[PDB]
Amino acid sequence: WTPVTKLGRLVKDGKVKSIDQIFEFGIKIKEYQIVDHLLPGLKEEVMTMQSVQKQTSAGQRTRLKAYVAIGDHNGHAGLGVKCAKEVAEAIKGAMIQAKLAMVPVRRGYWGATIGEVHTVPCKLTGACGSVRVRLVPAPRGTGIVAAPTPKKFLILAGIEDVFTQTTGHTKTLGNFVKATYDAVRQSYGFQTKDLW
Amino acid sequence: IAEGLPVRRAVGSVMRLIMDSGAKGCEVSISGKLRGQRAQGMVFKEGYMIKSGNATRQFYSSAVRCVLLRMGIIGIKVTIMLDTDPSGKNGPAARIPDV
Amino acid sequence: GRMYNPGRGISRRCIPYRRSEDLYFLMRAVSVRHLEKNKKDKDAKYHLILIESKIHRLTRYYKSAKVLEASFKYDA
Amino acid sequence: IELYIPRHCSVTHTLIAADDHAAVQILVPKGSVRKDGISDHSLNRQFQKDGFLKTVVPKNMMI
Amino acid sequence: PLIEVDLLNPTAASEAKAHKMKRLVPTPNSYF
Amino acid sequence: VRVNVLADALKSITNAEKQGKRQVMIRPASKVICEFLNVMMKHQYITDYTVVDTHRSGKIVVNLNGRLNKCAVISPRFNVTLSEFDKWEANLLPSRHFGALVLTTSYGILDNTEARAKHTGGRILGFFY
Amino acid sequence: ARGLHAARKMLAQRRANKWADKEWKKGKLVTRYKCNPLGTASHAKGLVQEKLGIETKQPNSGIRKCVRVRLLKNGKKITAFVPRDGSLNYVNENDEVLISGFGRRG
Amino acid sequence: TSKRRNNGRSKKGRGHTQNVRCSHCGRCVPKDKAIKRYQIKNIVEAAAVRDISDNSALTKYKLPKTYMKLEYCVSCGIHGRVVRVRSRTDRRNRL
RNA sequence: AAAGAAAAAGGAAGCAUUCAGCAAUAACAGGUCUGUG
RNA sequence: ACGAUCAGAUACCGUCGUAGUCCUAACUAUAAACGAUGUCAACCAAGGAUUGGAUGAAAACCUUGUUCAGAACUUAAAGAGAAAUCUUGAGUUUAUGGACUUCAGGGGGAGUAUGGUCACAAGGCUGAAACUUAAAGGAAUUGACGGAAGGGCACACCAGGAGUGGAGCCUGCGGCUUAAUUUGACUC
RNA sequence: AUUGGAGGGCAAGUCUGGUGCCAGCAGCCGCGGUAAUUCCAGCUCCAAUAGUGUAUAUUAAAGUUGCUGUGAUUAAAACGCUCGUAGUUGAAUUAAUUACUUUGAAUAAAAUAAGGUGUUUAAAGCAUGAAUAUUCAAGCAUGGGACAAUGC
RNA sequence: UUGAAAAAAU
Repeated sequence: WTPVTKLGRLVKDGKVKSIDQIFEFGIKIKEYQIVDHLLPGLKEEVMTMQSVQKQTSAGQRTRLKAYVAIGDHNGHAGLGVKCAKEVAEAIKGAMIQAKLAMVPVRRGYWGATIGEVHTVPCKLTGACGSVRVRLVPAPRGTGIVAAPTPKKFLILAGIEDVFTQTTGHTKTLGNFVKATYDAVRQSYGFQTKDLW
Repeated sequence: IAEGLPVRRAVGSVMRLIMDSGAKGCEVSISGKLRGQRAQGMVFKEGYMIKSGNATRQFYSSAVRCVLLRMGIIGIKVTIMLDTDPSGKNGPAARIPDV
Repeated sequence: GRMYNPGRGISRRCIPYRRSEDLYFLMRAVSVRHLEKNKKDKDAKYHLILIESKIHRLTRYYKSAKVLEASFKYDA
Repeated sequence: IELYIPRHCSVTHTLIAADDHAAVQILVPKGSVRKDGISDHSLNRQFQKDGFLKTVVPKNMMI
Repeated sequence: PLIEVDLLNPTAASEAKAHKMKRLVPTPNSYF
Repeated sequence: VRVNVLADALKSITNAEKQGKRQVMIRPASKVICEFLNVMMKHQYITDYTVVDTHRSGKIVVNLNGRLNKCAVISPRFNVTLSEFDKWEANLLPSRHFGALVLTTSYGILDNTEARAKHTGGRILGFFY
Repeated sequence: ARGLHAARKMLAQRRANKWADKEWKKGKLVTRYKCNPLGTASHAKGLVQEKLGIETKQPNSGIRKCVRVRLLKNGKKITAFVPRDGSLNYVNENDEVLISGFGRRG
Repeated sequence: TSKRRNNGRSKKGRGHTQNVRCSHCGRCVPKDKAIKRYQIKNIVEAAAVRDISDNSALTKYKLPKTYMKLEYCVSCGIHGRVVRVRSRTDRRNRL
């Protein structure tokens, strides 16, 4: 409601129909309400809660930082991080940033061109910090063979069969999901043969 | 609070109710043994609220309450920032009309 | 680059694009063995070891080319 | 099976990333390339091929 | 260099400035 | 010293495409270096090349168009049995429809797509995405 | 040492480099049969000699009731933790007591 | 890790430089690690330069100047206010 | 170029003219359960 | 060895002085022996400047162009890294394979014991275990602290006035006493 | 029909009596110094079920033994530097062995994955016997010589 | 110029 950006007006006035058109031309989603219209019924998921502390001359200003990841199971996913004093706003403020940080996830087959698309098209690794997560195409049988923390994310992104190998300090959930999210962020940047 | 509702919700509703009733700002303070044996205290605020000056006498609406719980006593203080309806303009204000 | 000193020169002759001893010259080892008069010249003693191994490197190769009979041995 | 057919850079013939915000699109009637000063010269190799420029880039640089 | 140039055919001026071994076809700088 | 002339050649091409260069120069040109480029030309990963005659194993100019992703050599050429192809495809290649190995066999230089059909094995030279 | 014909250096390197782990090396030194009071046994039978109480470490406080037990196979002395609350009374002097390790491996 | 890129000294291609003695505490410090300042001072200070000229047996005598080069170490180079502690991004200043 | 600083005259009053009340974010394991229905 | 300072000072400060500091001959072979960064090889963005040559103009030195070797430096919106930082790599690495050698496997025990060997000797090179313990450690953030620096402020001090501390007495506190000499507060 | 637990890893109590850094629980982080989510007890449900805790050893996790697959500025770790034998690795070029590679032959059963077969299913069993494929390392004969080692 | 120390755990 009441947009202020050029893209926000067109989506409100029903001039843009599909979200992928915005992604196709590199346009930047500057408002979260845009995602609330193009992709209704977005599943919500909050991976974990971390309390960060800043030491001051009087005490320790404890604040809560929330990581959430949203996206329908059809092939769209995002992740945002926000910290504030109150736990209620930390999830609420993470709703906006996760919506602003959605990226299109490309999926393909493993051995044969049989409907429908289930797994990643090729091998990608998330260029996170010390954590490096590698995604491998998987046959129709095995599900998401992954740790519980990225398994929650990969369900939202829509992938149903994948193989993962985790390297680094995986106990850090802040970088575990951001390694997978960065792995799926570049899914469309890898130029395969069919995209020539 | 006597009903057992959490401070994060029961106070928030009232603290929202005053907000849309034309009040510039509100201050709610809760202290006691709400969480554990060790005492705690939280102060909620919305909007604009000045604290120093004579205007704190002609613009405040304060009230102090104490609610006895199963474990101890909890103190509640509510201060409301009034608006221009209690006629009288604040110190710093220009509001220059334009022709 | 050079075998022993870490210097990397690329100066060369360039035979143009148209078609129209080394062992003996290293026996420098004799000239250094100057060593008798200056027995404390530890820098010439080290440089003589490099030259001695250079000759002991062409000897090992020239023998496999049958240029020198396998009885060749370098002694001062 | 494809969400969208991705764009392509007309200077280096490689795919345009989904979130490469430094990319442009010039209509006359990639991000990493722009941030090195090559976008000015690389376009000249591309403008002169279609003829919008006549004698700006020497013939020994046009590949 | 960053400014790519044609190297399969080099300019006559740029050939005479390069090192004699670094040309497309190394040629001597000597006469006679 | 120069141990593998193919190893230094492929890394030159891989680094050139990462910088968006239009053509790169490889000073030495062995038989396998020219043959390897022929395998990558059937897949249209490069347009064409040339072999300058310098009387000292002349240079090669490779014309590429932003298509080669990673061409690499493989450390001492392992004996790839025909039954062992599946071991290397699942590791060295990104997907079952994208990568292309390169092998050397007695019938000449061949890629994994065609060497399986010819029913032969041998050593392995490298790969390219 | 990547060369195709260098399969002796790589194997010799691993044989040399494998001796530096603190866990597998314990499985090849002859010390389990020599210095370990248990040896390779799951349980050790012994005899009670002394009742002792070890105070806990710095953060904690209190006295942990224990017994000094002399084995029947080696004769060595080992301090044993009496299991439960008030269970030091159940044990007596010169009686068969079973001793079997702890949670931490060995 | 490395507080300085050149490790405080100013030697790159040499493995040894002769020591010098600090002018304040007499502490053996390397030639490049030392703090070198060149002082030019008249023997007669400005408060007394005109006093000589009133009574000088010569006619056009120009008072000379003292030429001493002082080398300090870090311990009394900082203590002597010759140099000070600088900001992390202001350390690279070399003018 | 400026926020400003200083002298003198006038002015009842030219250091924010002088003296005062309210006086934020966060904290003490500060005192009072011997002030209280 | 005296003389200072200090509670002590067997040290920093001052004075004196054997070994040593110097050369020769023969030993010892360790250092923060450091760029804490092994050796050779291919690619590698922009820029100023320097040492030694070759080639032109300007007629040995000085200004300038091309190029080879060398010690370095500035920028990077790029590459890497956990970060500091690195770019003449610490880049071309989960998209993992250019060739070779050495070293390391949580912290102590401990470079200790025993064994072997070298040295006139001190010592060096090779060199574990028994046992003990949930941490040891690396780069950066905030705060606090500095007998660290820079910039400002306060009867904080300088120039002073009044004093208190000294005397008698009112009162409070500690102590002693008592059946009780009721108790909270203990630097600002 | 029991075992173990109900602070986190890991499912489960913001239930009531005592103990007051003492008894004690705790594989690890820890919980207890008078208001215990962990102790001794009373009530309840959490996982498994003829099963379940305990101690030791094997494997995976361990990309913490690393050919596939590690790190070496600062966390542990580049010999002080150079010379040098064994070893490893060695630039392009040609229109007799060995290695490599494709095939066969022969190759104990049991077993590994199974072809077939309603022991009522299944574990079983072979009541047509699957061609059953197996042989890593070696060895025998054979089509090819790109990459390779041997010197005229 | 001199300037040392602050019992263990919450």
